[PDB]
Amino acid sequence: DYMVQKSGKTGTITYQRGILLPQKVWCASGRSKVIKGSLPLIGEADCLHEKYGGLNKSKPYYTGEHAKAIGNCPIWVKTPLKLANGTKYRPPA
Amino acid sequence: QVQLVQSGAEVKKPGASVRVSCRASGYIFTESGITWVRQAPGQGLEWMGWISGYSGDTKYAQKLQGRVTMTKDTSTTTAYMELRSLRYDDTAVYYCARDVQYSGSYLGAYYFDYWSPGTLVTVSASTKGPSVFPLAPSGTAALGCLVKDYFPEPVTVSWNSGALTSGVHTFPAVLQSSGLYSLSSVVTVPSSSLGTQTYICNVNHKPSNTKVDKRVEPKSC
Amino acid sequence: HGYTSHGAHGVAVAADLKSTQEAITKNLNSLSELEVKNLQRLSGAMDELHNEILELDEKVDDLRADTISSQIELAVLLSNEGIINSELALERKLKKMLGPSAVEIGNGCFETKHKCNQTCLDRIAAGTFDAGEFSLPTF
Amino acid sequence: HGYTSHGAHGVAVAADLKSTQEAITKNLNSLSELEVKNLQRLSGAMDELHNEILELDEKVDDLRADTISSQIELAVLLSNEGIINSELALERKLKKMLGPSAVEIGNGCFETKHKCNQTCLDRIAAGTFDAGEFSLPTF
Amino acid sequence: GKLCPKCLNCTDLDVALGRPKCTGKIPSARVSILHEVRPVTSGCFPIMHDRTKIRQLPNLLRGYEHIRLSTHNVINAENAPGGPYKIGTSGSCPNITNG
Amino acid sequence: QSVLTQPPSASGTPGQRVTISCSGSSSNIGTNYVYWYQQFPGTAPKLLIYRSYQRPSGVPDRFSGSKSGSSASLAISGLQSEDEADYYCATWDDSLNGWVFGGGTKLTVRQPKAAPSVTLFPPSSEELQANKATLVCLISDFYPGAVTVAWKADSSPVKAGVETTTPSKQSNNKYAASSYLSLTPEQWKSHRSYSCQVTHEGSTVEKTVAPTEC
Ligand SMILES: *[C@@H]1O[C@H](CO)[C@@H](O[C@@H]2O[C@H](CO)[C@@H](O)[C@H](O)[C@H]2NC(C)=O)[C@H](O)[C@H]1NC(C)=O
Ligand SMILES: *[C@@H]1O[C@H](CO)[C@@H](O[C@@H]2O[C@H](CO)[C@@H](O)[C@H](O)[C@H]2NC(C)=O)[C@H](O)[C@H]1NC(C)=O
Ligand SMILES: *[C@@H]1O[C@H](CO)[C@@H](O[C@@H]2O[C@H](CO)[C@@H](O)[C@H](O)[C@H]2NC(C)=O)[C@H](O)[C@H]1NC(C)=O
Repeated sequence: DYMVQKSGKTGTITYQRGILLPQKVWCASGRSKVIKGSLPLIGEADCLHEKYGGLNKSKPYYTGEHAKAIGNCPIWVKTPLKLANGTKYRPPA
Repeated sequence: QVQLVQSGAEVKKPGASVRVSCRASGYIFTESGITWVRQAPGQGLEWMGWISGYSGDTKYAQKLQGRVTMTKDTSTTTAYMELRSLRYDDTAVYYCARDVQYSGSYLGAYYFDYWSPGTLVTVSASTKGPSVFPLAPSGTAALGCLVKDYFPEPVTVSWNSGALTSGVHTFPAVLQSSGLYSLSSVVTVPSSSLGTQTYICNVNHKPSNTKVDKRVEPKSC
Repeated sequence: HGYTSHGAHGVAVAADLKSTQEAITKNLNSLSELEVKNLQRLSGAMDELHNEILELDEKVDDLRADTISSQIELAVLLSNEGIINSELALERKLKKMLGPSAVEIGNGCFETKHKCNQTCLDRIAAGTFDAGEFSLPTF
Repeated sequence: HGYTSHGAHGVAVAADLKSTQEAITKNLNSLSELEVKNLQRLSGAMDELHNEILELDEKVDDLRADTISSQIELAVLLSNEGIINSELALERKLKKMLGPSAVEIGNGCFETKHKCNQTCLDRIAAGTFDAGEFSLPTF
Repeated sequence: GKLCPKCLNCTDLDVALGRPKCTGKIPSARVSILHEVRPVTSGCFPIMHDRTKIRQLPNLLRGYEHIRLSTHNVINAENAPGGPYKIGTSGSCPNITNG
Repeated sequence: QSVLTQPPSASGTPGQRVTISCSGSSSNIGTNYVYWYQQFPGTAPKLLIYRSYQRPSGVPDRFSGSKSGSSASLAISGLQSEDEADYYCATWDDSLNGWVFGGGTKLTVRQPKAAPSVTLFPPSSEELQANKATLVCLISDFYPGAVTVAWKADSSPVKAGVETTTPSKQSNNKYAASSYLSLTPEQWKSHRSYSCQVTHEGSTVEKTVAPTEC
């Protein structure tokens, strides 16, 4: 088993015969942003998506399965969206 | 050089099991995986499953959960596939392949690379001579010999002790799901030659010392 | 976008560069500079032990994605509204250099007392058109 | 919405069907097709044991309802803005069939050189009005 | 990805538990990937894993940017309470040498 | 019955560009990468195209991968004799939680295409007296060597007790193959007719036997 000891605080163990007393001990600080991936890590990507793996940022937003993602990412959207480049449809006359 | 070497060819009675071995070379085994794919004789490829060389994690094809087990041994950089309860459908060549993925959920985001030469597994036959049946003729006419249920290959067919050669075709054997072979032989003959001329197929199956001269004659009603 | 001339001189056609230059890309850059926080697994989680906490994590993720999506959709909708409604200014620029020598038809057209050929029209497209040449009241 | 005629012929009144037909319901359907996720009790919760987790659940619920409400309010506000600002097009359609036989008053009115009775007005409402009949310049 | 690469034929749990011959620089990252949802040992002495939370220890370490085994010892085992102790070792746990 | 659909045969004269299609669905080709493998007889398949468009080292630019929606395609340009092989497409399928393979297309590049001769044998009187029955369908003189066989009891399909051989290069570099339909005399007697239909290059040649006729 392991037991975490806060920043500064001591800890306690009680035991009878057969104890494994701790010797070397983990020392940790800072924090890393963890995602659920599967090695090996191949190449570079802008983005790491938990569902899609490596990703490069193309358009500002994306449609699809949403999950945790780190890096420069497109934003998830409910529906594929279009910005209008043109005019309203006009029947000829 | 990336190498995969498998165990020798196997032959088993239905209901027993096989363990096939796959030894790895030329890459860091503990940062890759193994998939297994099998190929029924003259058929397509069927994925069986994968196992991590890093963690021993496995994922098997839905049709083979229960019956299959994969394990691996870092020391000998070797992977093993065990298939239980063998039926005749399990007769196939078993390939192992280096799979790039070694941890995380196995979801086909990676792929498998190099394939091993292949190990054949045959699931009971015990040398039997064939049964030979005539294929009666219906101006060309076709008449034949059916050579049923023998093992192992090959049988030999001649017609009229070799004196009939024009028009003879002997077809390659088919291997039933029973482990036994059958073939056929047809002569195309003049249709007026029926009724006056005799036709005999000569079947020789050396492994069982079987020798059969079968008269093929027109049918009456 | 541009202007057209009719008459017994044939049919002249010209284009306006400032309108075209003004014409969407900037709008797109504005949409594309949106930035949002990451949403990764929380670090004390532990799949086996604390599932409930974890379920709530999932909840907060989903809720985020939804809200932010709605916001974006809005930004786009507004933007498109602008792009389409803006499509009438050229009319006002043309009216500028005439004088009351032409009447507003409302069709986006005017009726000039003189005739206008291609060379005459390129000068209106360039904005250099002022007619004392065809001598009519000047603005 | 419609058009009115004045003069010594009395006061004529007519209606425009395309304006009325165009006139809000579609807008409402658009508002009504909005869909949002459910917000129920989470399943590993346990009232007695994990209250703190639970308090946070409550928090996420409340926060959701608030945000989504704001969004909706916005959609409505925009929609109403459109409906009220749109209320001036009929003017432009009327101007279309005259010729410069009438002057723009800006009052939403014109002064025609001829007189217009009820039968004359129904023909403008139907959009079938073109006057060479009262012979004046045609668009 | 891996707690320490270059600790070959070692899993992250192995590195975490301090299994002989798995020791090395565990470098630092601002991003980590969690590859093993139920991590495993690759050897040493038989553990009854499932009777404690021990399995997640690597994924826990992973969460931090900076990790490091310590130096020395948080306690002298031989002088511990309960009478002087010899310290036990077992094959299945070989060291730089062997044994 | 393969999840991915590959034509059994593709062909072209040397130098020409031939294509091999591979037809799937949303769960596989639609959402996943496609892979292509090439197999010469009695050898391991070899990776030819990976991640839909890539070439492993060794694979000439003659081979080209394509993908659109739930269908992928392999293009072989400048066709050469050494490209005679079997080509398999593979993708992961999220619905079946495993890899899936197409049926495999045989690529034939040196002879005019020839339709198969088909001859169908009813069981012999001799065999029926031994309480057995076999229908023998012999297929010969077709090129290139790829056929599919289907059987009919009267006019409804039969899949049980069917054994078809892989085709075999024969006496004149054309191809031949055989197929058998094992029956009980009971079954054989209960139908008006039986059929062996051989599909070759999108063209079917059929042969029929009737228990009652001689
Ligand atoms: C994201 O973009 C870059 C574009 O360069 C890709 O990285 C390159 O990949 C190619 C091989 O396909 C190499 O030739 C370059 O050297 C790579 N650059 C670096 C610095 O790695 C990357 O593969 C893209 N990811 C995708 C397409 O998902
Ligand atoms: C929106 O559409 C216009 C055309 O309607 C695009 O303008 C074209 O741009 C290409 C090069 O990108 C030129 O070859 C064409 O001549 C342009 N058309 C005209 C008539 O100007 C414009 O690029 C589109 N906007 C965006 C950002 O996609
Ligand atoms: C590796 O294992 C060997 C034994 O297999 C260790 O050798 C022992 O060292 C202790 C003192 O450290 C002695 O009391 C024992 O008698 C030694 N065993 C034998 C048989 O020589 C060795 O110390 C280990 N290496 C390290 C550096 O830990």
